Amino acid sequence: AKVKATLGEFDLRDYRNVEVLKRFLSETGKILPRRRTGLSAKEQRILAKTIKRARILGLLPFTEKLVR
Amino acid sequence: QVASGRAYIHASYNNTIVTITDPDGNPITWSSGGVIGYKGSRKGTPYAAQLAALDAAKKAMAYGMQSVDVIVRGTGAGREQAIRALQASGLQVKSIVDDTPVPHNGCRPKKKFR
Amino acid sequence: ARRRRAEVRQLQPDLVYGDVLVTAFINKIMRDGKKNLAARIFYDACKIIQEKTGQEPLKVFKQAVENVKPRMEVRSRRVGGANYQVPMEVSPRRQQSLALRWLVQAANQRPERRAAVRIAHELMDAAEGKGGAVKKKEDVERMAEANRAYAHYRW
Amino acid sequence: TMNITSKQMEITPAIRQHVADRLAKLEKWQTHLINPHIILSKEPQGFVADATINTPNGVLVASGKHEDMYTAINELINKLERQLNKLQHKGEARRAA
RNA sequence: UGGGAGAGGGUGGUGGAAUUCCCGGAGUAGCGGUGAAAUGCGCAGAUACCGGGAGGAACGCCGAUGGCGAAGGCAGCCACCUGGUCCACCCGUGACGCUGAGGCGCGAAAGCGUGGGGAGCAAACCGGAUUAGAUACCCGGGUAGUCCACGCCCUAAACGAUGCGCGCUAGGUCUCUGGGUCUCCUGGGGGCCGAAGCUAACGCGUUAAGCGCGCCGCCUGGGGAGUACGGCCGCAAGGC
Ligand SMILES: [Mg+2]
Ligand SMILES: [Mg+2]
Ligand SMILES: [Mg+2]
Ligand SMILES: [Mg+2]
Ligand SMILES: [Mg+2]
Ligand SMILES: [Mg+2]
Ligand SMILES: [Mg+2]
Ligand SMILES: [Mg+2]
Ligand SMILES: [Mg+2]
Ligand SMILES: [Mg+2]
Ligand SMILES: [Mg+2]
Ligand SMILES: [Mg+2]
Ligand SMILES: [Mg+2]
Ligand SMILES: [Mg+2]
Ligand SMILES: [Mg+2]
Ligand SMILES: [Mg+2]
Ligand SMILES: [Mg+2]
Ligand SMILES: [Mg+2]
Ligand SMILES: [Mg+2]
Ligand SMILES: [Mg+2]
Ligand SMILES: [Mg+2]
Ligand SMILES: [Mg+2]
Ligand SMILES: [Mg+2]
Ligand SMILES: [Mg+2]
Ligand SMILES: [Mg+2]
Ligand SMILES: [Mg+2]
Ligand SMILES: [Mg+2]
Ligand SMILES: [Mg+2]
Ligand SMILES: [Mg+2]
Ligand SMILES: [Mg+2]
Ligand SMILES: [Mg+2]
Ligand SMILES: [Mg+2]
Ligand SMILES: [Mg+2]
Ligand SMILES: [Mg+2]
Ligand SMILES: [Mg+2]
Ligand SMILES: [Mg+2]
Ligand SMILES: [Mg+2]
Ligand SMILES: [Mg+2]
Ligand SMILES: [Mg+2]
Ligand SMILES: [Mg+2]
Ligand SMILES: [Mg+2]
Ligand SMILES: [Mg+2]
Repeated sequence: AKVKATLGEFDLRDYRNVEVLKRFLSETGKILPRRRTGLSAKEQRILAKTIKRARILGLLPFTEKLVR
Repeated sequence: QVASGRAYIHASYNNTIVTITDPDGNPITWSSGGVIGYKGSRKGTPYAAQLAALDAAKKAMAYGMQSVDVIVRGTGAGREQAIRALQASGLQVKSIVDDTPVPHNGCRPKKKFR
Repeated sequence: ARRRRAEVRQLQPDLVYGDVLVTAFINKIMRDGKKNLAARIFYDACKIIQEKTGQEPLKVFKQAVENVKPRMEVRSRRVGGANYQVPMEVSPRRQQSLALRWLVQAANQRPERRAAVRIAHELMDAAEGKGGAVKKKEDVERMAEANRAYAHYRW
Repeated sequence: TMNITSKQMEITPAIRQHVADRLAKLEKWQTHLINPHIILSKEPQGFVADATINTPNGVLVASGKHEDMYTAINELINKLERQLNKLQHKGEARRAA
């Protein structure tokens, strides 16, 4: 179920693309590991950097309560 | 008297405290290992959390409480058992959400935690 | 012991009721291997429990056994720096023994002078839930009940 | 009570009482020193002070050897102390986890 | 000349999580803490819950057997200033190189001066436990300090216990970052396993502890002792 797969061409430096980005967060808000995103080193780093910008902007959350 | 509400479970390694609140968040009643009768470390146990959540839900029902939302904070040994008891209480439990507080590396912990 | 589970000795049923249980209970009356005296006392008791309450020795005794069978008991287990008294179910085999042991033991705490009477009386009392052997049962069961807290600490 | 055996040797009540005095060092630990036994003997190379003592948490069994008897008695006591102290505190060593 | 990666450094901003305290609300008999406890806190209303506020400190997930730096070391995000370094092109200079006694600079923490700042933590210190005792370990408190600016100190298991540069001597697998004709090849890093060889052994092995040249530093039995004396440095502690 690797996330990089379930998407087309997309931008890792694109911090406003909330719809793409939010898929890389666990349901608890955490940036997901490489085992679940399927990114390389290089890409995964830009992923993290832009998710981080995004939360600053209001677009992505910093944390989410876990439901059952 | 209120129909739906909230149940918070504070579960630490030492105890379980359960307080039932109104929809806006204000407590109607609360209970804990101590209230149900234990002192010391026994308060920390799963049987302690059970009696606590029951007594908390029992007290809530006599105020008309019927459905509750369950909020869980802690990783104590009384945690999961505390939830069991709320379900088996006669209360609805529309949800169970864990809102345990964790820092994004904040204040330096006490020494026991390093 | 260390290797495999030991095995319960099958007892030879008693010649006056063919009951594996009377035999056990007899034996627990038996001091010094004087089993003849043991059976005597017992049978004498039954004589009495017929005399004093006009119904079946065997049926009575079996009840007093059923009413002294402790179901939960405590077994000690040091955890950390405290020796916690843990609650445990008692396997029927042990329920039996304790029931018989206690039955005799309470009986031998009685003020009636002759052994044969005391066994009778204790058996009578325990069928009705009275008597020490039932007291021992409950003391044990209350003890387990209080310590319900420590049940998860079980083996 | 206090028992001393002097094997293939003659010893004085003075010496005997001195052994009682030294052994008393063990009373420090405040546990029952039950039927302690001191045995004194003379090998070719020096004396020997053997002792076997039972306490509520175990037995102290030890032996001192030295050119000098008094010194052997002391070396015994050291070993007795060490063991006694191990008995008294070994139980504490595992209160966590 | 064109490109790259990165917690490399400095300045300025700036975000959310948590803790603490204050304010409001609601609520009652305990909370907390340990192996178990006690001190402590709590009917003068604590704990737990909701909303508001104040403040300092550290930046969870990403995060790695990862990366960057000469080392010490460096981690939220943003911009500015700035170093190192690698690649590709094979364009320029024409041995302009290596090392380096002295010197100069940088140098974790603790410590020190002046002034800020102080939520959490916490030497000293108080008290509770544990214990034969317990100037400890564990528990409740707690001041320097931890944080900032500027100036000092100059130590370390400052470690790879491995000085720097160059050349030469099988490969296998993992990884980071470039360039390719992108199966695969070629650089520069970081790990493992190993040819030859080394080595007292343990182990090292193209990141040599192998085979060699250059330069530097250092060792010469253990203690006494990194002490004494002297000298130089330091506000002191103390350093050489
Ligand atoms: Mg507790
Ligand atoms: Mg009895
Ligand atoms: Mg001997
Ligand atoms: Mg308030
Ligand atoms: Mg609040
Ligand atoms: Mg690394
Ligand atoms: Mg050219
Ligand atoms: Mg140089
Ligand atoms: Mg120099
Ligand atoms: Mg420094
Ligand atoms: Mg400092
Ligand atoms: Mg300091
Ligand atoms: Mg000072
Ligand atoms: Mg200062
Ligand atoms: Mg100051
Ligand atoms: Mg003290
Ligand atoms: Mg004391
Ligand atoms: Mg203390
Ligand atoms: Mg402390
Ligand atoms: Mg504190
Ligand atoms: Mg304070
Ligand atoms: Mg000062
Ligand atoms: Mg290291
Ligand atoms: Mg190196
Ligand atoms: Mg050195
Ligand atoms: Mg050496
Ligand atoms: Mg050098
Ligand atoms: Mg050399
Ligand atoms: Mg490559
Ligand atoms: Mg490429
Ligand atoms: Mg490097
Ligand atoms: Mg390589
Ligand atoms: Mg190797
Ligand atoms: Mg070889
Ligand atoms: Mg290699
Ligand atoms: Mg060598
Ligand atoms: Mg010397
Ligand atoms: Mg010498
Ligand atoms: Mg000196
Ligand atoms: Mg020194
Ligand atoms: Mg001097
Ligand atoms: Mg030096």
